[PDB]
Amino acid sequence: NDKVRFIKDELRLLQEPGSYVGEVIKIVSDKKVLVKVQPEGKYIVDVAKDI
Amino acid sequence: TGRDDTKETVYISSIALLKMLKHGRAGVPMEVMGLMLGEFVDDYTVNVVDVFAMPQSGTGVSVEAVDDVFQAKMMDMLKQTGRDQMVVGWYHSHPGFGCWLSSVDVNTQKSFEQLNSRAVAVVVDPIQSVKGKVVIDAFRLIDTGALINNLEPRQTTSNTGLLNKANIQALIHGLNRHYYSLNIDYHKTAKETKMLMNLHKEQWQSGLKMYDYEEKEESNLAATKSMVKIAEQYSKRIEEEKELTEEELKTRYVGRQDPKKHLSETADETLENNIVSVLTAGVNSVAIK
Amino acid sequence: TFLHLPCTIEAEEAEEIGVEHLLRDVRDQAAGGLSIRLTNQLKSLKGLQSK
Amino acid sequence: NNNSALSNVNSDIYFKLKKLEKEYELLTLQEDYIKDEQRHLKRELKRAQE
Repeated sequence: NDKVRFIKDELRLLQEPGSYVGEVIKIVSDKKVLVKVQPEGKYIVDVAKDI
Repeated sequence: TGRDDTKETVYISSIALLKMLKHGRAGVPMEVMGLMLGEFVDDYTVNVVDVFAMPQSGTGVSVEAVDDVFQAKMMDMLKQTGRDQMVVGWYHSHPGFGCWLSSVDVNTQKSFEQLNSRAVAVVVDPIQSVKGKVVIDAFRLIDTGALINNLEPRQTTSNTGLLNKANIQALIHGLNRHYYSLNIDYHKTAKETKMLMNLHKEQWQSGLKMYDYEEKEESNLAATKSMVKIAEQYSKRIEEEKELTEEELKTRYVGRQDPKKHLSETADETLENNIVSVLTAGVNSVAIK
Repeated sequence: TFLHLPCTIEAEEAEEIGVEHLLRDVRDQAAGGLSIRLTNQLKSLKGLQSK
Repeated sequence: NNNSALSNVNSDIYFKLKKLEKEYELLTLQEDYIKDEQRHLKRELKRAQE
């Protein structure tokens, strides 16, 4: 049972959309941060609920 | 208000499904323009017997992509065979985007909404359908004035109350201001069930056939040899494994692509084959002679 | 006269996707594990006799 | 010390323990059920890999 749920779990997250990676250039006081994505422009984007 | 405005459970038959996928996968890149023909009952149940691809166009999706000659032509000939049904909405392909209605798709939607206010717009993306429900979803206009005054949820009774959406983006932006989303279900009979599973009288035929023994003997040797080689890996593993930390065991002596595990599966596989090979052989020897 | 030919199903790509999806049964025959083929062997024998 | 009570045992066999012997057949029924469950999840392994 655990083995079937995990394979479905691997599959699940592949169906979910991709992910990226940038580096924070500066901090905004609107509860946001300014990120620069490595092949892409700057974005000011909301932050995760855990930080 | 004057309607219940509760989002319909969409039961698209298995006959209809097959049609809908076929027409959108064909037309890629391109948006394919069709209509849904069924019968609306209740205040929450639509049953879609069949769908029609109206002829493909180079204007994309618009109200200036409805063709009433072509619409009528379909209708008139259903009557004549007695298979008559009425529109309950319309469908279309996105050739490489997620499921949402644009503003321009909302106005196509609007033409049918005059006809009946339980008009569904179904978006198919067939480059991402490797499963039959995935990346297909049905949407329905809500009244604009229900939005202003915040009566927008009221689809949460007469339904399962579960609602699986897909994506951030355009979806949540149109959900808010235009439409209410609800899952497409798929419905089928037991006559259809037998039709798919069954594979003629050549299905039983495969199960008494024997094969060239060059390939059988070859199959055996390959598996046999394979288990010597990863079984030296297994020797290393169970020579050690006297040291604490489970993770540390998996780096050092292996436990990531674990040798005991890989051997056991391959050993079982060829063992099951050869139980079959002798059974199917001994069956034929007695049976046919 | 009418002469019989092979009446095969092989399916289209398009068709395959709706067919598996609707399916939630373990199939008449699929020929997967050993369990399916042990059933199958005995089914074949009844098959040969009927023709 | 010496002696006990032999009626204390004889009483429990017909009363309480007869009910519990029957209860042990309902856990035996559980065994047959999870014999199929264990095979069913082997079939479901095949389908998740495919």
